Amino acid sequence: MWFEVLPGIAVMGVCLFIPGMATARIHRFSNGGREKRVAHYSYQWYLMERDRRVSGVNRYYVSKGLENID
Amino acid sequence: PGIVELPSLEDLKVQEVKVSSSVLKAAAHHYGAQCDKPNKEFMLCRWEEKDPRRCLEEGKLVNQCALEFFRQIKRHCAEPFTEYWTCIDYSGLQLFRRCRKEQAQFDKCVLDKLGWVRPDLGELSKVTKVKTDRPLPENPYHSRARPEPNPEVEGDLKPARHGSRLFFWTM
Ligand SMILES: CCCCCCCCCCCCCCCCCC(=O)OC[C@H](COP(=O)([O-])OC[C@H](O)COP(=O)([O-])OC[C@H](COC(=O)CCCCCCCCCCCCCCCCC)OC(=O)CCCCCCCCCCCCCCCCC)OC(=O)CCCCCCCCCCCCCCCCC
Ligand SMILES: CCCCCCCCCCCCCCCCCC(=O)OC[C@H](COP(=O)(O)OCCN)OC(=O)CCCCCCCCCCCCCCCCC
Repeated sequence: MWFEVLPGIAVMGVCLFIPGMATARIHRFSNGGREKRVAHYSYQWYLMERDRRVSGVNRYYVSKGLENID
Repeated sequence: PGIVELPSLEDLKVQEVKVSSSVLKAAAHHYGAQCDKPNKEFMLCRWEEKDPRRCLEEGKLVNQCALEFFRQIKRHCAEPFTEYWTCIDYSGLQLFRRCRKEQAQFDKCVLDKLGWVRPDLGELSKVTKVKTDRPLPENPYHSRARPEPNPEVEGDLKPARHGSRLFFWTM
């Protein structure tokens, strides 16, 4: 009866689920298990490039805390 | 024109604050509370001298005070601070609103062991006053001597001598 439309809607829902889950896992993969740094403004980009300079390995996501100072 | 006068590389060497932006953002309010005076001396020197070459000693005092601030964090409250900046560091926009329990842990341990109070809403944006010992810059724009203006008009306005003097019009 009416539930016969549900395999097509289920396939369409999996096809809509794949881009978002995919880009969430990719942003966690390429950023050290965290969210991608959103730099919409120039101050956020300055902090981000400062992270890229202070990490030493040319990667902004390598976070350095209190262990990096004496 | 003149040769630009730069400081040497030994005038620029200072022990860096080699921490990330989320580490700086986590203890930002306690940094504004505790490292007020040399930071404001530096930014007053920076907006008054209008030259970063005139601000090197103030920047070195800023860097020394920030290093002493993070060493005073690390000796007493290193683990709640690490717990707090890791959770700040997770978010992309690095929200303060997402991490209020780690903030409460860090502020609790900081108030209990270091006596620091986190500032209220509105306090760090206040315009403060700075007691400096350096003299006020007499000409920070290096403006040369201004041109003397044109002479103004003076005297009572007498009538025109014999009218318009336009070829034959006697008035
Ligand atoms: C206590 C309170 C009471 C006090 C009361 C005192 C007054 C009592 C009397 C009451 C009435 C006052 C009238 C005005 C004062 C006298 C002005 C005068 O004669 O100046 C001499 C003036 C200069 O001669 P001046 O010997 O060196 O001066 C003697 C005084 O010191 C002149 O004095 P100024 O040195 O101080 O003059 C200054 C300067 C002196 O002048 C100059 O420095 C030289 C330059 C003047 C203009 C030149 C322009 C040239 C190119 C254009 C030409 C246009 C076409 C010509 C006309 C075509 C036909 C319309 O004047 C001008 O530049 C003004 C422009 C010209 C207008 C003159 C006054 C007209 C008033 C009546 C208008 C009626 C229509 C007249 C016809 C229209 C054309 C004038 O003569 C001319 O320029 C010759 C042109 C004709 C002048 C008009 C004569 C006025 C009476 C007309 C009555 C008849 C009208 C007929 C019907 C209409 C036409 C069909
Ligand atoms: C993001 C997810 C996207 C998913 C998209 C797809 C959704 C549907 C998923 C599959 C649903 C079931 C598909 C069944 C296909 C039909 C199979 C069939 O009946 O084949 C019979 C035909 C003839 O067989 P024969 O040997 O002659 O039979 C005589 C028997 N005595 O035999 C043949 O024609 C030969 C065998 C053909 C097999 C075709 C299988 C289906 C192919 C569809 C393309 C997409 C598949 C999924 C791809 C993504 C996942 C890997």
